[PDB]
Amino acid sequence: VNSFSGYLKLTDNVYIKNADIVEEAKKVKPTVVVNAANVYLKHGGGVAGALNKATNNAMQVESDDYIATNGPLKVGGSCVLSGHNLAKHCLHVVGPNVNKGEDIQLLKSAYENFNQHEVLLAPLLSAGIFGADPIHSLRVCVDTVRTNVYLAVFDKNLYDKLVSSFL
Ligand SMILES: OC[C@H](O)[C@H]1CCCN1c1ncnc2[nH]ccc12
Ligand SMILES: [Cl-]
Repeated sequence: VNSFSGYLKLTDNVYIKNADIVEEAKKVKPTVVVNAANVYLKHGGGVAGALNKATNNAMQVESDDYIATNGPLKVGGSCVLSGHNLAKHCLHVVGPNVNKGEDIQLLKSAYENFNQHEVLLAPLLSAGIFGADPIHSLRVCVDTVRTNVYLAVFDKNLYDKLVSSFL
């Protein structure tokens, strides 16, 4: 039993809700919140910009030190950093950005990072300003993640389209 509330159950391990991931993290304080990161951990917009803003830019300061030490992530890769005031940890995961011409096949590799964590609050990878089809992202999530994932979806038309179309 966990403290996530109001989610629709899609499968044995995947749950979905129309929600703002920032406000959800602040309420639940999950062990792991997933960020929709880029390889430079430059948290400008989308989920990343919103999470970072909620940390008063502490996420960005920590991220800049991470990059200075380790260099950029790989597309499809991840790193674990602090969750600041939002969660114990933040798993920064890089899905392919179709608006950069990156390979959508890397979306499965990106979701594989979730399997290293028993429970996660997450967005749909490569959706929104990353330019992939969210219905596709949900399908890859369900077919790749085996740990317990609570998916937040900010928009309502999306969310309703994702639910109604789920196979
Ligand atoms: O709503 C659309 C999608 O879900 C993803 C892609 C674009 C933003 N977005 C978010 N999901 C969840 N929480 C969020 N907070 C702020 C943004 C956000
Ligand atoms: Cl985004």
